[PDB]
Amino acid sequence: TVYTFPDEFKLGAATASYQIEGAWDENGKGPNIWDTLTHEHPDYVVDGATGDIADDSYHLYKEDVKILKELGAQVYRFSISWARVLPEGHDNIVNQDGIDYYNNLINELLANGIEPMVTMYHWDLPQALQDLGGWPNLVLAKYSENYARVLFKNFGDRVKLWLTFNDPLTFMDGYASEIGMAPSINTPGIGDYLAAHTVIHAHARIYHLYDQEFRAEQGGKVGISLNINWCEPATNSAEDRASCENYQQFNLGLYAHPIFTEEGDYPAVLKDRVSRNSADEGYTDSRLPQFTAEEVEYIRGTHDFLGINFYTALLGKSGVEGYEPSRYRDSGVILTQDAAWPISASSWLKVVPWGFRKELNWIKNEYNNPPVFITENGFSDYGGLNDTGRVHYYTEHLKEMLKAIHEDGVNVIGYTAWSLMDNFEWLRGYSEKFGIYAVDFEDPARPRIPKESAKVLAEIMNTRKIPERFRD
Ligand SMILES: O=S(=O)(O)CCN1CCN(CCO[C@@H]2O[C@H](CO)[C@@H](O)[C@H](O)[C@H]2O)CC1
Ligand SMILES: [Cl-]
Ligand SMILES: [Cl-]
Ligand code: NA
Repeated sequence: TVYTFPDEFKLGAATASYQIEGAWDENGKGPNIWDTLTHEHPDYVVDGATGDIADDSYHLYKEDVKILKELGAQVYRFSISWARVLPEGHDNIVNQDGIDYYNNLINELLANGIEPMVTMYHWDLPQALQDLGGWPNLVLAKYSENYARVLFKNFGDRVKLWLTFNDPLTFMDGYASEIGMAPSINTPGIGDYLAAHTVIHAHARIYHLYDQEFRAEQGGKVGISLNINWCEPATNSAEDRASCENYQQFNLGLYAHPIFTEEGDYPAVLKDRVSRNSADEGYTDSRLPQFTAEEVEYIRGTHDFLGINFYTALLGKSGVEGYEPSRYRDSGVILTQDAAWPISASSWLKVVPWGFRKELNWIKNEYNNPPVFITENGFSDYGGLNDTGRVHYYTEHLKEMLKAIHEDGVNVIGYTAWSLMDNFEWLRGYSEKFGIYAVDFEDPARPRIPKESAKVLAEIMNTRKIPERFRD
């Protein structure tokens, strides 16, 4: 039983637009912040790589559907490129080529028995909106609503699973470094919090929009995808446990407390620690933006499920480190990783499968067991089809998730592997491989070929169980 998926549980795979599509300026698509980063700052990216072509999924979407069908995916999670649909960011111009493209992909999926799950925003802001300041400028919340309306109107008759945002914990960091994630602006501890504030407002507007203009007719569900690492106390002390709670609140709670609790608002520890630190440094005003009571009420409850992106764990101990000002310094935890944990091809990613079960329990207890859809989980290597490390990563994480479901009563409702295929891995270029399908980036045809992990995941999806040879 503990090795069998619930009957209604949805299994599949996931991608993101800039990581896979290419066709960066084709047929009316406008420029986004990742076009800008990779064109103007190739020094920020391994190999000076760009997403100009990537997997060429703009042209090769039918091949993506073919491999999803081979895999036996029930669901495909992909994102929509804002600037492909609204090239100027604002809703004055709708690019028919972009509408057609996503319709073509959606229709192909459905014709092959695969359900579309659509992320509206996976990091590719139109440059015209970044030029207003991007996420730190609250005007983007209404622009986001208008973008979502175009998506619901054009696609919502066939799409019933939506994510407003993917991982704003990461994308807010594009406002906390001059050399990092797009748009690579150095306002740590100030602009990243403003970005988070706008994203939360935007998410809430999009959910209310769905309620008001689309839900009765379309009958779908709207969530948000949040990334969170497990944070294990470095020792069993109460002080180290406090530091790990700080970590959860400063990383997951920053977004989930306003939306998924009955109280709403930011977590108290977030408000209080930033208030105190801001005062001690001489600011008249806290660096953390505030919600009014009316805004708290508007934002809380804006969810039909919680999307979780899970990859790894950290150790946390009591203390403070990092630069002043910064979210890490404000968070009041000293973070490390254990040298004993198996490694990947990504410095930040260690294999800690039991951390997945711990995190799912933390979420269950904090948010009153919301329906959780695992929107990303996966592993990097540098290449190869006999990807034993990735196979082990998937079988262990799936076993831990099944224990969370069956032993711990966590309401996990679906799981999409990150990623369907090797793709443009942001600042790492093509150097880190996360796919279950390999892609030859030197071959203009970009063939997709199954790794061992794709074969094992197909076996899992077909049998609806963990095969005996991978059981404890
Ligand atoms: O710049 S660094 O400080 O050294 C490392 C930045 N983090 C940001 C958070 N990512 C995890 C969640 O982010 C996911 O990660 C996947 C694998 O990286 C991506 O392909 C997905 O698009 C993304 O949603 C991990 C890398
Ligand atoms: Cl101890
Ligand atoms: Cl066997
Ligand atoms: Na339209």
